[PDB]
Amino acid sequence: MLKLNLKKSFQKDFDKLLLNGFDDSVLNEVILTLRKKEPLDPQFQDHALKGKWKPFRECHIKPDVLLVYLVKDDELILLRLGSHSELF
Repeated sequence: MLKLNLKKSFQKDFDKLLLNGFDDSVLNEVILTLRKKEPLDPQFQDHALKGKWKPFRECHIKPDVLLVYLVKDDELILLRLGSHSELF
């Protein structure tokens, strides 16, 4: 499968967000699909965001999750993680 990466944002938005009042019980579901091998589906409204987040890609793996990442040459990179109530 494609390559995966992590940024300073995702690093603090993954484990540092869990203890920051984030439901770690829901992560086990999203982190289970990305940390296993199952790639994101096109039905997750995955595409370029609007505004200042133009040079990025969003994808709500769950109805309460919004993981941001970038598409590189035969390589993927994780940007950050948020929620419908967080990112908003």
